[PDB]
Amino acid sequence: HMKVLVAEDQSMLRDAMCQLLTLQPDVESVLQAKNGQEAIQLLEKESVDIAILDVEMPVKTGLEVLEWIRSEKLETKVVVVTTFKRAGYFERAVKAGVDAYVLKERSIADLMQTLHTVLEGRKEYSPELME
Amino acid sequence: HMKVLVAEDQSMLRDAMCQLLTLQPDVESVLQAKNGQEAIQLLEKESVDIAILDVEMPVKTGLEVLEWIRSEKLETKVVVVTTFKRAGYFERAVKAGVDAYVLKERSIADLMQTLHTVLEGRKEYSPELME
Ligand code: BEF
Ligand code: BEF
Ligand SMILES: [Mg+2]
Ligand SMILES: [Mg+2]
Repeated sequence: HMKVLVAEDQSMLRDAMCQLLTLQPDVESVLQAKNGQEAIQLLEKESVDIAILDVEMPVKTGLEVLEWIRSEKLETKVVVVTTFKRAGYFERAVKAGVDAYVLKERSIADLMQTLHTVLEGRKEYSPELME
Repeated sequence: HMKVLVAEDQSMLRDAMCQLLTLQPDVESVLQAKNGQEAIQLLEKESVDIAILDVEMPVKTGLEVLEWIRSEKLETKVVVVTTFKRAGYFERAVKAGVDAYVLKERSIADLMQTLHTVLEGRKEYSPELME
């Protein structure tokens, strides 16, 4: 039933993530975006329950996408996934009411749990970044 | 089922919280402490699945009890419940790996849901304090 959008600029990771998401029993479909611009374009057109957003992407970052979602009052759940432990990225995401913030140090099983958590109206913040 | 400890120095609130908790079908027992020192004495004697801790109490604050629990590595989830939005309190709790941090502006139903969240191995922080 889950309609998922994955915005990630590294083709190999995006592809791998999306393939594994598609094999999940509760996942209906997975939209792909290579940057923040394609991400917003898809959110302007398609039904999306949850967006998994990389931070550092060309054209528009995942944080910009999150802010757009908030400014437009979309109810999309947003999970930021990033390699970066930069405090400013986290602070900016929290100010923008992100639902979850996950480092790419986490596993795919970890990510899956996170998705379930936010679908249930809960939040999850990288322990490393709460710090 | 769940063995709960409530440390809260306001008698009426502590009494009321504990009665409602005891009425929960999945609650086995509720221990009461009126200050931080009593809470530690009880934790040195009985097993507790979740400790619900007020911050400002006599002798030792709930933040000190939380740090004590963590230093003893007890298998005890800790939910801090407080009137106060002080950033220092919240920062101290997070550094000690608090499981949930809940303002007394929340409802008993909110608190109940929080108890299940931490037992499910997840965390919950007051939106106000995340800022
Ligand atoms: F490039 Be992402 F932020 F990992
Ligand atoms: F006194 Be408690 F911290 F509400
Ligand atoms: Mg990137
Ligand atoms: Mg008090």
